[PDB]
Amino acid sequence: PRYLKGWLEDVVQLSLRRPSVHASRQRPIISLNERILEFNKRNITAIIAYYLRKSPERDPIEYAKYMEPYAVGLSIKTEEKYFDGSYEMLRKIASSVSIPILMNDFIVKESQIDDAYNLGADTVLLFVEILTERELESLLEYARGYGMEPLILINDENDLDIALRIGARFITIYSMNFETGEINKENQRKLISMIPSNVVKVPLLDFFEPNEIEELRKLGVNAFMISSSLMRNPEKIKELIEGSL
Repeated sequence: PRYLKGWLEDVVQLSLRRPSVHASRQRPIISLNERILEFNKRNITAIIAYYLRKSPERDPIEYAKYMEPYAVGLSIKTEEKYFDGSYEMLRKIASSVSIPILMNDFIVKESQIDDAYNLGADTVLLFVEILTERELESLLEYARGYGMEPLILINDENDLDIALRIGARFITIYSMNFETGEINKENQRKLISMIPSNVVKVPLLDFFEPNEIEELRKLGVNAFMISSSLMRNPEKIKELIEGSL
């Protein structure tokens, strides 16, 4: 990992000691970025439901089964200490729903990508701010070796410069204060506009005005990863993806 301080250094050093699981994958890779592109072809709004067991609360299996008919995919956060995630939580979800599952964690070694594949996840999140440029490229290639196109978390211009240099094709835009969780919506749109046409772009939204969705659509975002709004009111995803009777 790169030099880090604060809780980011703590999760990263914790993640380096994450033991690998001895599970065997029981279903194929269901590509997340390809399903998003299939949604785009049919102009279906693609929403990744971003799930946390806790945050510094919904049942993980019930939340996943509720989102299955609506979400383009699920983001499951498997970090244990700060987010109450677990690998067994991911395995149960992956074998219970039929939509793509993204393992969201602080991935700092190859065995974590081995775990995601073995547990049934369809892709992983790679986090630019915790990795060196060479590390991120190596983990990107390793994830691709499994058939996974990882989602690259960028938070500022420097992160994007690194992501594009190593050939990222699937990028999520946080623009988040990692100490508070607050998202700068203005800097988020700005980074989105700097991303070339051949990259699948996914802004992260905790809360949002429905007007902000249409504005992001104008910038050419392929999907939306939505966290706290859907945790508080899961039924709000229906308004995003379908009309009413």
